[PDB]
Amino acid sequence: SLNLDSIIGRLLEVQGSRPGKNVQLTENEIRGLCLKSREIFLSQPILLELEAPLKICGDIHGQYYDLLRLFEYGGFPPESNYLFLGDYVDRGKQSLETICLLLAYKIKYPENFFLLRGNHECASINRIYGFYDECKRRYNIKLWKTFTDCFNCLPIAAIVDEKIFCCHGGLSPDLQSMEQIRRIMRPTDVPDQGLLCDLLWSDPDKDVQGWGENDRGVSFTFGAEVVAKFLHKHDLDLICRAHQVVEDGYEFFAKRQLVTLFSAPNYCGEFDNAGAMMSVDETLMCSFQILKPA
Amino acid sequence: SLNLDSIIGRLLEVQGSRPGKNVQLTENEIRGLCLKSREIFLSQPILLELEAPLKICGDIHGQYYDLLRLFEYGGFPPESNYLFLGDYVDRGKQSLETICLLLAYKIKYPENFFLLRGNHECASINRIYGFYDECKRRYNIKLWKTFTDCFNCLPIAAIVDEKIFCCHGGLSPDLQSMEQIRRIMRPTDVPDQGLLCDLLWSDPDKDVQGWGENDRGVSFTFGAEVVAKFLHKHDLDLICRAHQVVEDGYEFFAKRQLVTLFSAPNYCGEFDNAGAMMSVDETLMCSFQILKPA
Amino acid sequence: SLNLDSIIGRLLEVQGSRPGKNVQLTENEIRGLCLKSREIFLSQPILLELEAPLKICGDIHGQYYDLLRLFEYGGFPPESNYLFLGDYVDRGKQSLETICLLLAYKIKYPENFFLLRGNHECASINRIYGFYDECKRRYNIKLWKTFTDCFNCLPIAAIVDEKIFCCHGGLSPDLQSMEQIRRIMRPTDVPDQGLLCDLLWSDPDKDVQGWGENDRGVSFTFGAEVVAKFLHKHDLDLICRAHQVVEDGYEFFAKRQLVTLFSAPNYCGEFDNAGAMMSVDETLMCSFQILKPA
Amino acid sequence: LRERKILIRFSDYVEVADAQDYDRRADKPWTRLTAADKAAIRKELNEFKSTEMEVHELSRHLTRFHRP
Amino acid sequence: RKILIRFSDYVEVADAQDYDRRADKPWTRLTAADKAAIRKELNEFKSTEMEVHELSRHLTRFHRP
Amino acid sequence: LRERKILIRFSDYVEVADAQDYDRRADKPWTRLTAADKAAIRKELNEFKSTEMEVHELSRHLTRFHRP
Amino acid sequence: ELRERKILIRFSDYVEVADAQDYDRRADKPWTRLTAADKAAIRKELNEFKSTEMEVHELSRHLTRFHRP
Ligand SMILES: [Mn+2]
Ligand SMILES: [Mn+2]
Ligand SMILES: [Mn+2]
Ligand SMILES: [Mn+2]
Ligand SMILES: [Mn+2]
Ligand SMILES: [Mn+2]
Repeated sequence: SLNLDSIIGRLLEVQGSRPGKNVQLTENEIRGLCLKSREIFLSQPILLELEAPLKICGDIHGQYYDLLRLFEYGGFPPESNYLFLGDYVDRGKQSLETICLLLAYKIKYPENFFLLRGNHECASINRIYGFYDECKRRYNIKLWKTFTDCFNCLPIAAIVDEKIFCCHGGLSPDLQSMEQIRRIMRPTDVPDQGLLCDLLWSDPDKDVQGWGENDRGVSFTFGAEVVAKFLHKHDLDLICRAHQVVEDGYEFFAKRQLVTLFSAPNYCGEFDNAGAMMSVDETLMCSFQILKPA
Repeated sequence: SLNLDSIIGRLLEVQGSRPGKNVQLTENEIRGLCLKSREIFLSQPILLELEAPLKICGDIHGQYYDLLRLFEYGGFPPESNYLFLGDYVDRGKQSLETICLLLAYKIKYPENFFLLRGNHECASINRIYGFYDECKRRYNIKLWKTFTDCFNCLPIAAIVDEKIFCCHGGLSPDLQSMEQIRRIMRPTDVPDQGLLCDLLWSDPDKDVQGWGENDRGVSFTFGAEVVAKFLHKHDLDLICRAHQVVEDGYEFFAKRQLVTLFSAPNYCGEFDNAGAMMSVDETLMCSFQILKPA
Repeated sequence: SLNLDSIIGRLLEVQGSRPGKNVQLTENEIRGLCLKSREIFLSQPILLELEAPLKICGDIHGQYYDLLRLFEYGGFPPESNYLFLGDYVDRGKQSLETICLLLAYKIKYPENFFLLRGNHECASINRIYGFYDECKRRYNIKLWKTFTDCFNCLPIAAIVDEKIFCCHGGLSPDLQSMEQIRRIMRPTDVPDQGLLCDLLWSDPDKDVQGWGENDRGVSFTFGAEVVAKFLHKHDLDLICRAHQVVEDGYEFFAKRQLVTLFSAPNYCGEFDNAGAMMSVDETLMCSFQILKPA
Repeated sequence: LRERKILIRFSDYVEVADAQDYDRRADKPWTRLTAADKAAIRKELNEFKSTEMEVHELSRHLTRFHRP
Repeated sequence: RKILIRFSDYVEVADAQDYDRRADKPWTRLTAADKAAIRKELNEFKSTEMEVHELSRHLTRFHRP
Repeated sequence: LRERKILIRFSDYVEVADAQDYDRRADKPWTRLTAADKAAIRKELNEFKSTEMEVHELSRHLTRFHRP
Repeated sequence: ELRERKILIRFSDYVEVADAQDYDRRADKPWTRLTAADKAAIRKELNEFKSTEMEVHELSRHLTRFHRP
């Protein structure tokens, strides 16, 4: 059986060390994290219904030590409840530490800690952008296939107190009813087009009236009119998404009807961006706290 | 009806005999101790609110003749007020004599004699580490089930003069409010993880910034920073715990913001440690009295 | 019979870890460090005659990770030559790691690495101010007596290129000829008064014309004209000492004829001081590099 | 599209703290791939997703196969 | 924050009884079969015979088969 | 005193770097020594220095003994 | 600063790969059967060899790797 507190403990023990120090979990420990977390993801709806108080965070991309600082900043679980918006692995040098801690907290606090699926939580993408290479290097290929079964069961979106719609990428032209999301069955892959694809890939663009081309070569861009229509239709107040690096870690769109969240500061050591998280309180008052590079 | 003075007398009579000699209580007498003491535990809060003068002691682990000496040293009840921090049974050879004297003193001086629950005062642990075997050899399996119902009702923590927080193991990441301890209902088992587990199992560790792995494979370790923010949060001055063998019977941590107490000298005949008690007087002045192996 | 490179490697590889983490050397390895270094100390003069290039450092007081940071900054031996001015142990938490690395480097680079005796390298002082407690806790009392034997053999002062007189404390009224230092035989204790005491205990004072009272209750204070008279008589240009915390890590006295060096930044967590070292190149051009808290 | 009462509110106070300072520059292995590499990887995914990757019956139409 | 507690610098010392405290450690000789049987015993005991308040049943520490 | 030639020079450039950032505060138990403690330590130091600590024959007059 | 210095070296994305010979490379390890007396006798032989026979430049005699008796 799973030694959950030992795994979490070992993962936290690098606090105060210089970034880059690895955590050495065993193969069976990691497999255990995947199996039990997967089970939980499937026990909970694919469209999560969450309640404030809650802190919402965006991309991490294996910047494990920035995730630790983020917890230090906003409170380690269960001091705060957390909802992550995806893109835990790839690009960074420590995707395994990042996702293992996130999965372990899902198992420790399943009613107070939630993870959404990013476009990098699928086989085809994280086969190329680092996670596969990190699994094969430090353990083996089978472990990456085990992670894939877990990723294929991640929930795709969440509504906080019937007013904040959360997903990794954004809106879809194919999204006319929330039941369309609820009806998606897991485990599943991320398709190259369609509703699930857009939820993980689409981007807002000020220069687009409705829908437009996406420089990524996947999915679409969408404009402010799309957002306003969506919020009115479902009597929502805000779209909260991630997926794009923004200077202050958060960045509003369409008259504060949408916010982009990004939690990996100094992303890839190529940008000068802060990382942010949004706190929602019981009265639906939203505030931002950011970790800025010095 | 119960013959308490007779039990205490028989239990204290072996004082001066060769260590290892068995006090022979009857089956019915032992069940009387367990039932009456259980009643008292349940009539007092699970989070004790105590007042100095008081002497605080740590692990005994069935070293019955070391317990008799401890009472010689500090005064047989009610000469002094006592607070024990758990781990009365297991490992030692005379866990029955130890727990019977302690229960009997709880019935004798219920307002001046207090017992906290240790991690060995739970079924799964003392099933393996001796106490069960001791009960079966000298009596029957049912007597061990009777002790279990008594241990499941012990209080878990204690605050002395609103300034010294006492428990067996230490702090918990899930402990944000004293009310979380007060809402723990008895009788209860000790779980494999969570608040009640950590209160009986965690260990301080100077190497850990916040939380870390516990060599025991249960619960966590915690650092000076955790202790500091805890005392400041609840306006406490000290944490008093046991659980670990320390050379002098007492040992400070985080600039004397926490103290470990251990009262079983020459533990298991494997360490050359002293056993200690901590006296707290009306001034909240603390002093240490130790029994060292010669 | 000593694997010095394995010892040094273990001491240096905690670099990057959280400050406070220990290095586990065996008792016999530490004994080997002491006995071998002691032989080297005795084979070299009690008044060292050194040559630039050289980097001179002040107190460390067991702040092991600040010593590692110092070496990172100034260059790990033998990239730079080093002279330390004493007080390696006591007060800080990791005196054993500190002195073991310094002694290992003295054995490894005996012509490029030098340690002078501070007032805390004597049994009466470091019995009280922490080192003795550290040895008893991690090893045994006998090991402390082995360090005492090694400490009793340290050189007391050093002259760099016949122009910079170096000692931990300062001048003595009983210092008329350098021969008085030379004729001191080792192993020796530190007396309660007189030349060997003053050299490790005295302090400069601006408000003193000649000699004054020392608030330590030991030795004396001395004035700037005493410094100027001393330098003229022996044709020296600078007195380089430590013994006192100064805000910038280095602080001049007597019109830059005496400098205090202190290498423990944020000393005892009580001051907001920088730690400094002084570099003397081949031309006797001196320069300062400081590690400042942020 | 304006009478619709809004419930959410945003605080005008934004907390700012320092982020850790270390070298986040990372190696980009996907930039050393060749045309043949991608073909082998596409063959690998098709074989993995067809015969190994568990997929709910009602979601097999979402499995993202690749071109040879 | 103001601190009320104080510590006394006088440590009372006395002698502990001198006897052989070494004891057998039966748990070190448990086989896999033994552990499994004991996990079975505890699960049955805790399920049917151990009194647990209704609100603390989520804390009962059951064991794997 | 005024015209003695001086060889030493000081550079005007002071290099500055960041010291490590960690909690350096540490317990100071020696401030908690009783007169009985200090008497017991004084006796220990006297026995150790007089019967065990090696000292060159010409430096035994420097040995720092403590009052009873 | 380290990242702005010009680098000349380059690496090719194509790696040639051939099949190595397929034979049994298992070999004996005589050193694993040296007794304490054997090693002590070998240390004495090396010491005699290096002190009296092995040619060493005059300026490098301090590097000669002698062994514990
Ligand atoms: Mn991303
Ligand atoms: Mn993305
Ligand atoms: Mn115990
Ligand atoms: Mn315990
Ligand atoms: Mn000092
Ligand atoms: Mn000093």
